Amino acid sequence: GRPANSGFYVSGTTLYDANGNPFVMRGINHGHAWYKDQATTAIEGIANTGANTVRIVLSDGGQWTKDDIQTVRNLISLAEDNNLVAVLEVHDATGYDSIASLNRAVDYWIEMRSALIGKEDTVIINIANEWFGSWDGAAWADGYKQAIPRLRNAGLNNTLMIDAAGWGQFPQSIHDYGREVFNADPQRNTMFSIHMYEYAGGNASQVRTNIDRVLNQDLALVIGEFGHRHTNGDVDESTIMSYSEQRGVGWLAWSWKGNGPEWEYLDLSNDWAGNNLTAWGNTIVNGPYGLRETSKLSTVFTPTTLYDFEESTQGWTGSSLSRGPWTVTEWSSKGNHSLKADIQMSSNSQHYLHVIQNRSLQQNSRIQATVKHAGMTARLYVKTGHGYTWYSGSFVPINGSSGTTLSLDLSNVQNLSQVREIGVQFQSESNSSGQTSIYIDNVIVE
Ligand SMILES: [Ca+2]
Ligand SMILES: [Cl-]
Ligand SMILES: [Cl-]
Ligand code: NA
Ligand code: NA
Repeated sequence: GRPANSGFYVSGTTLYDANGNPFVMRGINHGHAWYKDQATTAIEGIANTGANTVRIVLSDGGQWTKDDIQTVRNLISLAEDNNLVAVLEVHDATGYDSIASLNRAVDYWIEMRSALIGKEDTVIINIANEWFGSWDGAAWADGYKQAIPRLRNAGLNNTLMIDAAGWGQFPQSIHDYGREVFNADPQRNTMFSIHMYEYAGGNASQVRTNIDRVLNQDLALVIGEFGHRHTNGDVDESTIMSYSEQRGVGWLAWSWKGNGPEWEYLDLSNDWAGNNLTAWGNTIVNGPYGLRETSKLSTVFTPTTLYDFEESTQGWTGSSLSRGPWTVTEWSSKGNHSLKADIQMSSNSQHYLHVIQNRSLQQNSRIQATVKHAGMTARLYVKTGHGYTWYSGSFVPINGSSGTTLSLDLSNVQNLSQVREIGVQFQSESNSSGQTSIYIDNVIVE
């Protein structure tokens, strides 16, 4: 932020991969330009988190050491070899209003075109990180209206990504002029990015409205950068992650490692290898709506009852659901109600029903729940600690005629006093397809 003192294509609000399958970015930003020797270690580390995309910081020589074409080719290779989509971006014009800085970035992409042309199915070009620091939508648009044509004229066919003005925190620029910028692309293959920090994502209302204001212009969107907090305030990362999942919006967390003292709290990993994630890193990778739960690789590469649901859904949510969850009387194992959700099955597809809530299950030694579907397998799980550490039983077969009781032994679970989430992971079989419903009832601990 500013000082404290045949390939990808866009269709409406959806970004599609080369196979015609929607692609929802779930990834991490890596500050390559400042730490060039960490390329292999960092990208492999990021791949291990389950991320499906890595945004790579490049320098065109304006402020740091220019990344030459061999470096660009190597970075793309590392991403590809690890099944990661690469969003490349030039960082030297960050916060600048000058057309000169933007033109230098454009000249850079043109110079490196031989490493980008032919990589349309795996590489997306983010023209310039946070170009135009002022909050002026018209001036911002004028810059890109001249830049986009230049890029296309040079032969670049990659999907282009455009950062909003105001250091990325002025999404109104996209709502007001995004369509004009998009129409400046003869290939109509441009998407937009918001950097949600303390101004653009300060609270739940801002996160939702800012995302809606870009999408309602029928433009594809990604939260290119976001954190759990920033220079002048808190950032609602929880809503960014939950709402982005609801609306199919991509996101990329900032950043793997290497932030300066003023922003060191934004490092996702303590080590370059990624063997020791920070709390922020665990929120992104292992937390609710995180990488482990929602990231899908581009297809180009591939005794007390806690919940009875008798009066409400009791705070439960889920992911990879078509509709729901709802509390219904259609089926139940205890009382007259159960939690129900609809899902679309696909080969080995995974679906979730979970209650995100801090609580203590200390003293408890077991947790179980009864589930069923309208083949499938399922397992009960819990997450504990600041690291959202996962603990689950083994996947067991469930059926559609009656309920199957799932169980998890808590005797060996650490930090039970710090439970963060409780849920059931449903997994379709290899030859499973079609619509069905999943249910859960009588969640009890002893
Ligand atoms: Ca019940
Ligand atoms: Cl919309
Ligand atoms: Cl939606
Ligand atoms: Na930034
Ligand atoms: Na926060």
